[PDB]
Formats: sequence, C-alpha cells, structure tokens
Amino acid sequence: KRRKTEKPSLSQLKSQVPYPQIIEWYDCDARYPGLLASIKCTKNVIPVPSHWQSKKEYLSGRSLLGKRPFELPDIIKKTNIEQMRSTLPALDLDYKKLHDVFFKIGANWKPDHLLCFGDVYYENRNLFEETNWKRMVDHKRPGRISQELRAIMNLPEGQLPPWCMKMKDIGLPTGYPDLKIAGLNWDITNLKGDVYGKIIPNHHRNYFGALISFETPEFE
Amino acid sequence: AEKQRQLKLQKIYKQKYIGLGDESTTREQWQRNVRNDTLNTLQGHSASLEYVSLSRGDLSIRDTRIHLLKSMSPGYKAYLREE
Amino acid sequence: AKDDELYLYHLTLKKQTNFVHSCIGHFVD
Amino acid sequence: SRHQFDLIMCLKQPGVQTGLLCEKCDGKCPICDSYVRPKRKVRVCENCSFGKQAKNCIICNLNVGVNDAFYCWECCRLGKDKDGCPRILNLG
Amino acid sequence: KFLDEATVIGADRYGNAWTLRSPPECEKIMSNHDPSELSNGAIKYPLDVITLQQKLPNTYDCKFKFQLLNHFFVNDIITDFHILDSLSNSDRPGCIYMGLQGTVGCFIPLLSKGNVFMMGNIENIMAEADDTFYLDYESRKKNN
Amino acid sequence: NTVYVGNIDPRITKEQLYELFIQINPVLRIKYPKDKVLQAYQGYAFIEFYNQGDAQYAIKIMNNTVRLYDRLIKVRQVPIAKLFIKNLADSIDSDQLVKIFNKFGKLIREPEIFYLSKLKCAYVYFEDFEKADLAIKSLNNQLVANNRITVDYAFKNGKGNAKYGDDVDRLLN
RNA sequence: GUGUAGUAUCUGUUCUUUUCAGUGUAACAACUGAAAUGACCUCGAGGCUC
RNA sequence: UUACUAAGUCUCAUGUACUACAU
Repeated sequence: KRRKTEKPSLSQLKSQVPYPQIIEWYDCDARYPGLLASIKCTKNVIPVPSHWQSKKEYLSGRSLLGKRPFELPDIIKKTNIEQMRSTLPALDLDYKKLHDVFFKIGANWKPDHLLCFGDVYYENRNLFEETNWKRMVDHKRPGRISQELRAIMNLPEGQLPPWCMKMKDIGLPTGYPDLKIAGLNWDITNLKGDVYGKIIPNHHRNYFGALISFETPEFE
Repeated sequence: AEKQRQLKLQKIYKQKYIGLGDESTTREQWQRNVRNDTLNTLQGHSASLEYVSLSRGDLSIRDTRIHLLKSMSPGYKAYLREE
Repeated sequence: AKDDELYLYHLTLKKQTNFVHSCIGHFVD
Repeated sequence: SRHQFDLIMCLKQPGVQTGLLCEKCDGKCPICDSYVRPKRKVRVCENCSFGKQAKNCIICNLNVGVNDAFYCWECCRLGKDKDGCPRILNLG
Repeated sequence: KFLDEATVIGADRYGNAWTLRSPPECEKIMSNHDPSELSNGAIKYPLDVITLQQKLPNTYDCKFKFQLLNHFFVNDIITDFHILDSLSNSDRPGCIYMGLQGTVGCFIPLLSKGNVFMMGNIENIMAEADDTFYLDYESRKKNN
Repeated sequence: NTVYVGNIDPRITKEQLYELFIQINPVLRIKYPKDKVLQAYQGYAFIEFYNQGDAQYAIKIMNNTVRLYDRLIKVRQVPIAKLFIKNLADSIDSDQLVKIFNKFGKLIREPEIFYLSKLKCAYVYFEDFEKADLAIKSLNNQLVANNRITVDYAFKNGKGNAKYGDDVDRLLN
C-alpha cells in the first residue's frame, strides 16, 4: 500500500537517466527504479522484447498465416535435388557435387540477412521484405528505371522522364548533387536503354589479413 | 512436479554457488554478490592482483589481496573510517 | 568475395615470469 | 533426469569412486542420456556407494551395473560433468 | 593499437586479447563520404541503421558496431602491443605484445587458407588428445 | 520529411514506388498500406525522406508529373480561449458578435450560435486569455439589444483554470 | 461402420450489485467485505448542496 | 487523403481433432 504509493514519478526518474527516452511508464513500479533505469539505459544493453504484457503467447500473428513454408538457399538449390524429390503437393547425386556445393562453391557463402547486435524479432515482423529491401537499395540507383516501371509509366525508349523538364527549371535533386542526366549535365548520346543518367563521383589495403590464396578442403 | 524440482535445484545451486537471484532479490543482496565476485576475481588471478598492486601503489602485493578479502565484507568501509 | 576473417597465430615467446607457487620436494633422480 | 522429471539427483562433491551402470542403461550420459562421444567417467560421493547400493545403476537405480558411466562432450563443456554427484534417489 | 585503418587491437584488464573491425557498411560510407557530413549534413544510412537509432538509442548511438573479428585469452594483462611490418625480415607482419606479469607473444596473420586449415586440424587433434588417450586406454580395458 | 502520395493504382507495388522516387531523392522509408478487407493496396502511400528539403523538392518536381497506369500521381505535404455566452437577443447576428468582441480581442474563429432549453447562446473564440478576461470583465451581466447577456468560460470542467493561463500564455508565445 | 470415460480447439452468443475499502495486479483483471433514503438546479454529465 | 491494429471473459449451440478404455 504505502510502498505502492511511495513511487516517484517517471519524469522524476527521467532526470537520473542519460538516455531518458527508453524509460517507460511501467518503470514507476520498478522495485528499484533508480537502479533499473541505470541498467536499462546502460550503453550496450538490449531492452527486453516487448511481447511481454501481451497474453497472446507471443504468436497469434495474422502475418503467421501468410508466411512462406521455406525457400532453399540458392547455393543448395543449385544441387538440383529440388527436381529430384518433389516436396510440394532415386535422383542419383555426386559426392563431389554436394561436397563442393558446401565447401568449394559455398565456403564464402553466408545468409544475406542475418541480424545485428540488438535486432530482436517482434511478432508482426517479417525479415523477408526487409531482405528484398536491403537488396533493392543495392541494385536500384537513380538515373535508371526498369522496363516494367517504364512500361507502366508509358515512357518510350530514348525519351527522358517527365521530371527532367521540371528538373530543368527547378534544378538537380538536392539529395543527388553528383547526379547526371542526358540532355542536361550529361551527354545525351550516352543515353542507353533503361539508364538515362548516372551519378558521377567526385571523390576520385589488404587489411593486414589478406589471405592472398583460397584453398578449400578436398573430399578425395 | 517439474517446477517443484526446479525449486529444490534452486535451493541446491543457491547453497553451492551462493548468490543466485531467484525471483525477488534486493539490490543490496545482489550488488553484494557482484562486489564479492568482482573482488574475488581481482584477487583470484595473480595477474589482475599484480596489476591492482602497482596501480594502487601499495608497499606489498598481499596488502592488496587481503585488502580485497577485507573489502568483501560491508563493515570494512567503517573499519577504514575508524583508522 | 574475399572473406576478411583475420587468422591470428598466437605464440608465447617468453613465458610468464611472476612465480606464484613453489614446492620443496625431490621429484626426479 | 533430462526426460523423467520427478527423478531427483544427489549433487554432492564427487569422490574417487566411479559410478556403475547396467548393460541395459549402457551408453547414456547420466545427465542428458546421450549416446554420443562420452568423455569422463562419472564420480559419485562416498555417501552413494557404501554397501550393496554401490552396485546399482546410477541411472535406473535398480539393476546392478557392470559398466562405468561417462559424461558426454556436450555435458563436459556445459560443466554439468563437475556439477556434483549424479544419482537417482527416487525410483520415479 | 591499430593494425590498419578499419581494425583495432585491444587487451583487457582481465587478460582478453581481441581485435575488432569496422563493418563494410561503415567502410563504404566513410570511403565514399567526407567526415564533415557525418556530424551535420546529408549522409544516407540504410533503413535498418535509423530504426536501430530510434529503437535502440543507447547501443546504436554511434550508428555502427564492431563485428568481433579476433578474440583470444592470454591469462596475463597485456601492457604493450606493437605492430611490426616484419619480424627479422619475415614477410607476414606480426603484432607482438608484452604482458604486465611479464610475457611477450605474437599474433601472426596466416596467408592463404590451408595454413590455418592444417594448423586448425593440429590444434583440434591436440585439444582432445588427452581424451583420445583415455578412450584408447578404455577400450584396451574392455578387451582386458 | 514525410510526403503523402495518392491517386495510385493498386497494381503499383512497393518496389515500383521505391524505384520511382529514388530517381527524385533518397528515400528513407516507405509506408504503403495493404488492406485487410480487400487483400491488396488501397491506392495511396507515404514516402519518408531524409529531410524536408528533399521532401519539399519531391513535392515540387513530383506533383502532377509521373503517369502510372494512365492515372496521374498526386503528392501532398503532411488550444484557444472559448467563452460561453447566454441569453443573447434574437436580433444579434454572428457578424454583430464579431464586431462586439473584436474591440476586446482578436477572434481565432467565428462565434457559434446555438439554442438551449429557446435560450440563445454562443461560443466565442479568443486568441488571448487576457483579452478574454477583458470581454468578460466588461461584458459580463450586461444589456445589449435590450437583453441581459452573461459572459463566462465555456466548459471543456470550465476553461480558465490555473494551468490554463499558464499553457495558453505559452500557446500565445 | 461401434461403445465407455475423458481432453483440446474453433466459431456463435453475451455482458454480469450503480459505488466505496482491502487483497491482488506492471496496471488491469480477478478475488474479498458493506450498502441510502429523501429533496432541488442546468445541459447521461455536473453539486466547497442540504 | 483512411496515416496502418483488432479478438477477449460468460452463456448456450454448432465446427474439428484428440487421449485412456471395451468388443
């Protein structure tokens, strides 16, 4: 009773904290709030996954209904057993082939997503969309437009995007100062296919561990 | 039954290994375990013991070791205060 | 892609000199 | 035990003696009941040996064991090897 | 100390000898950008980094993290690291350390692979070698 | 920072939006909703850039520019004193109210005329708690258009508390 | 192609004494105890009301 | 231009699996 009503306000607790935004309303009933704020707000600690205080047993997810059953890592998919055995609703294989797939072909191979120091998987999360996202931030760059989005845009080949004219009056993108586009800052004769422009960088090892040779263990 | 066994193993592991936070443990009880284990390792490794000896600048190293031993008990602060 | 993965080879050239323990027995003849 | 819950252990400081297991229980790591790559022979406190009870299987506690029990390499790294005296006091 | 631009040597008060490396995601950014734009100005960080800033401001405040590269435990307390481009004209540059309790030891980067493959296999042998002797000595007791 | 985008064909997908706007500026995040009543796309998205400079830039260059599935793409960028007054005359027009309260204080909005019980009452919005105090001090229990009107604070219980002067002062600041 | 006992899981349905105090809870929830009756005013809300 | 969250408890029915047990 008295101890329950003795609690300091969470904002009174914020001042003790160097990173006050992590502390939350429920920290008021922390039996040792001044300590718990220091631990929770300590540098490298990773806050408890928030699926607690929910009674849903951490997975009720509607998204769980729509998750793909599985996908082979493409290196293993090269092994062709996908066609040999149909998992969806005998296939003689070579020892050298499989062994080389894991070792010769797949030594340097690593899953593309993984996760980071403090990455924690909440129920509603799905990594796959973020994998295509990270891969997409990689492939796609300004000045280039795929033929699909080009067809939807109804832009014929050899013709500049509609924002090149408004970009002539307004100016180059503030975010891309080094961006070049045919007809304006960049040679129109170099206009080719899906690329109407490219960023021209103005910036222009061994890491003590350079192996200088790569030799995998041989099965034979 | 299973959880009930985990209670007994809680009593046994707590007996052997001393401080193990069960569910509710006071910060005074637990921080004492922290201090005791940290000092325990500082004096336990001849390495870190040699290190604290020099950085502290004591005349002998066993002064630092038995210092840590004494520093394990809470009343040693007031003991230093009474010197 | 080249894996960085620095591979270090540890050697003790000279072995720890602070003598923490001793015993007086006669071991080998 | 790892599987049957109500089985109670000893957990005292092991002595020089080595625990025996019967041919029926042969091959199990007394903690995890694993058959793979055993490492170190089990050691039990003297309080679990004494008379006839010393001959019992430290696992099933009933039969008279010939063989010595070894910890696996997973328990030897998990340290449960050195936890204490494994034995099953209650039959379960 | 530094081995390189992107990697760091460090020891511990408790005797750990480790080496860390900045992630390639950070190396690309600093190689492709000027430092003046880091504090203020436009530097485009992938979506995950920012979400780690608002999600975990305490750990990711520095917006990148060292992936552990090498870790080791030498029971001494390392006083001095020195990175020598060559040790007695040897090609592979080493790093030699003197410990407090006294010691000097080295970490030699292994060129190629089957160097560390053979070394790794030998270390794996000598690791459980005592257990191999115990299992042989056990089987011979089963036959006797 | 964040820009609204609309008039989008549900066949436009997330990768297509990303590839579209990366041509304009760098895109920090894209929230592109997916209906749980149609299992598709509801035809408007939100693109969060790295700053309001690139945001406003994309608003200027992008608006009424790109044509996707023959439909044009749209882009759009994404607490006051209240006095209850009772027993007003039927000859009192809202504009007459405006004239009456302008001398005391500037009105953030227009008065609201409503009938209780037959009983003509109005809400008058002042930009200042102090000017509201002026219209109260002078106009409380006064006879206008041969009718006695009462001027006080409207309920929220009623406005004019101690924290109300403090925060309304700040909203003025 | 059956019967005895028993279990789990959907979905449908529906909101249990208005309040107070205690336990309880991260807060809830839940549990434990009691009980106002009468009068009035403005638009179910409100009362330094009696 | 809609800036992304709903079921819970009870009651009496329906849907579907299952566990010991017997011919």
